[PDB]
Amino acid sequence: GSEESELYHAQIHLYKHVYNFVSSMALKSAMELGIADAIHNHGKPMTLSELASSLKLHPSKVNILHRFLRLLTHNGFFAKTIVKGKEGDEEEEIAYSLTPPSKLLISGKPTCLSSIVKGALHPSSLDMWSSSKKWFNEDKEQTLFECATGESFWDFLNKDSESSTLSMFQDAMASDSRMFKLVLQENKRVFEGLESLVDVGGGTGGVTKLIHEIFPHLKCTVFDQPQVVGNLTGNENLNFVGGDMFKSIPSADAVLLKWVLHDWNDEQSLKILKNSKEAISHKGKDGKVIIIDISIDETSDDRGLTELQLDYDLVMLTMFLGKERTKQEWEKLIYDAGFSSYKITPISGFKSLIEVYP
Amino acid sequence: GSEESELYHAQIHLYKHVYNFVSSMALKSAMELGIADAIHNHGKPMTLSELASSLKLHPSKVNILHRFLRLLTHNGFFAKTIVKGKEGDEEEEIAYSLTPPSKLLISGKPTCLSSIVKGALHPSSLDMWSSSKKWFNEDKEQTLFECATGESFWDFLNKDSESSTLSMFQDAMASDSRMFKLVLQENKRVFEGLESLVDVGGGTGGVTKLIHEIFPHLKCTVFDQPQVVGNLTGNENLNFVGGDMFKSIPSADAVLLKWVLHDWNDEQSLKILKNSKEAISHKGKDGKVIIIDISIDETSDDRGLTELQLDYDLVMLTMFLGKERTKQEWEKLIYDAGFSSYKITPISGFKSLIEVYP
Ligand SMILES: Nc1ncnc2c1ncn2[C@@H]1O[C@H](CSCC[C@H](N)C(=O)O)[C@@H](O)[C@H]1O
Ligand SMILES: Nc1ncnc2c1ncn2[C@@H]1O[C@H](CSCC[C@H](N)C(=O)O)[C@@H](O)[C@H]1O
Ligand SMILES: O=C1c2ccc(O)cc2O[C@H](O)[C@H]1c1ccc(O)cc1
Ligand SMILES: O=C1c2ccc(O)cc2O[C@H](O)[C@H]1c1ccc(O)cc1
Repeated sequence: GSEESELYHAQIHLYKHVYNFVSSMALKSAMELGIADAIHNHGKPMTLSELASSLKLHPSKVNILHRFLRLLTHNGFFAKTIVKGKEGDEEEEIAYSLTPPSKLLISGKPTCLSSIVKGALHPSSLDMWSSSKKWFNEDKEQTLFECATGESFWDFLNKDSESSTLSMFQDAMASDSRMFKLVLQENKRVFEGLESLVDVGGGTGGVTKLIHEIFPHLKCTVFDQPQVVGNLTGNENLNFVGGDMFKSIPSADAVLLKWVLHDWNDEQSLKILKNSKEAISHKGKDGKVIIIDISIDETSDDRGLTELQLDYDLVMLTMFLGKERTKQEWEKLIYDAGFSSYKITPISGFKSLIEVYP
Repeated sequence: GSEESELYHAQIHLYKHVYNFVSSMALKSAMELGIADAIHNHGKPMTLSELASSLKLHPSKVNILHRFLRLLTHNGFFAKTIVKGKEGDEEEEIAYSLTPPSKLLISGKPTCLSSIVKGALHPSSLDMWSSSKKWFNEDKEQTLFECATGESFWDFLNKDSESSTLSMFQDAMASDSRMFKLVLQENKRVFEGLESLVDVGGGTGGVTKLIHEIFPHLKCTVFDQPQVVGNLTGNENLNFVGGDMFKSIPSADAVLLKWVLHDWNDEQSLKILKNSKEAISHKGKDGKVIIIDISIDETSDDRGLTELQLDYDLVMLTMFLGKERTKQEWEKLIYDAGFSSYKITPISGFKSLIEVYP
């Protein structure tokens, strides 16, 4: 009946999702335009003309800059303000100021995420979607990227004709790992009362080095495969140890599992977690395991956060056929391991730091 | 100080925008997968397996279907439910049901928008974004599509090697104009008390035909250029008249300006509006002008709607260098024309029907 009526808010819901990609493209444009850097360097609200002047735009592109700015401002990446104006011409003009979100676009700052936005929205990241239909209906098990190009993402980046793309990718990854320092500074409480720590899968020690920049007195042990640690000797508080995390992990007050469980199924992840609990048993109820990975909480009140996490989960699937765990999956893993409780702390926009206790 | 601290919710805001495109790709996948049609045809909640069965997916793609479904469900395009299960195997399974938004994906229904979602998210609509940086920094005034391909969007669609793309585009346009019928049925109040109506730029009469399907007694006059109307004769309530809307418009109780002012600057739009007021003067304070176009209300409480409108405005700019007016621009136009008041009614998700009064 009147149900057939009301072209509902169903139509508006449908359309908002159809055109959501635009918000991503507008943001991408803001970083490639270097708007944040221009405003930051001006050290004061910038006018449309001043900004157009700083970007050395052709007069015909000014109105395009304006359109992108209006949308970005509405989306909270810039704040509009009012300024007077020099000379006897003109009258009253609007100026633009950065906001916390856009300040993350200021290059040369430990907080700059420009490289990640550039790569996550590079043609090599997005063009494959045109092969989505063919991807669902084929008999071949492969990533969406492989279905669209015929080669894995990694092989693509390592082609001579993709030299710059690979460097773009490694810039983003290096920038991402760098953000871990911010995580440490922002959650000192987590490592504060520790005397020792073992960085599992710590490789050559890059992560423990950041850890030391914040906690120079913490005794850290970089645990990894015999071939990775090999020679590497340390200092008073730096230690390198080789072994197999599936058999055992060096004892310490805390065990760090940074982006480790991510690459393992439940069976393998449980064994690591169990060896982790055993590596801290000596410390009793004072020991702890620190997991740094993504946790998708569907029952979360922040629908937007969960959506972003799920979005990112869909990228992992299409690009690598990878996966991220939900809060539940984590809980099942944590308790199956024998731990008593746990606490999740949101970090880096949508990642999670999990404190697990015996 | 501690301001430097807090990697704020700035990071989460930044990332939510980076990955917004995923929601658009997931929706696109839902339509190409024909999920809505499969559920609709089943006439009852469908299980993951049943749905995988209906789509004839290779067993390895089932888990991919599941991942897309989880995200789409979170985004409100499907609703999760619980069903029992036949035979002695199994236990308890989740089923999926459509929601108002996904029902707009059921093909063969006057409400189907599948074709629009397909085109708006086709490679020909999205791939050009890789040329955005070059587009801002060049000296040539052209659309982003022209900058990326070297040819206008229209010329592209009319190439022999793009035969199917053009038909895809015309399917969406035909589907869009068809939705106008829903607008009429949903806003009878607007045309109810009218005796006569003049459809300006009505072409060969396609719009007046839909109008008659709902108001068979309304005397309609299809006004357009002499060459367009030409021969065309009508009936008792159908009338064809040729002329120049910039010089004058046939008198009637109401003047319909459906997607007309959109293609004209303020100077030309004002003249049309003035001729429109004169075409209804005879009816006095009872006459009205009906404008069907987009109106972007920045001060609107529905931030999401404005964003969508701005998003769509950015597509018009990149694809055609076109533009949409804001509520203010409309008000300035309406009053400069001499009208007393106006009312805006939201239609088709993000469009607007404007009632203007003398
Ligand atoms: N059996 C095993 N025991 C210990 N480390 C192992 C292992 N098998 C693989 N690895 C290690 O797994 C590591 C994954 S890299 C994980 C990321 C890292 N913690 C960071 O912060 O960047 C590699 O360094 C690899 O050498
Ligand atoms: N001076 C003029 N007077 C009347 N119509 C004109 C005109 N110049 C152009 N047009 C008409 O402008 C129309 C734009 S098409 C507008 C869309 C139409 N009302 C719909 O509902 O689809 C064309 O049909 C064209 O013939
Ligand atoms: O940061 C990311 C990213 C950065 C640059 C690039 O060119 C592609 C990308 O893909 C994703 O968008 C994302 C990513 C995250 C983790 C990972 O291991 C791989 C990619
Ligand atoms: O519906 C639209 C659309 C449909 C199919 C297609 O292949 C491209 C498109 O571009 C936009 O996404 C949108 C549009 C709207 C009005 C218009 O005049 C042109 C395009």
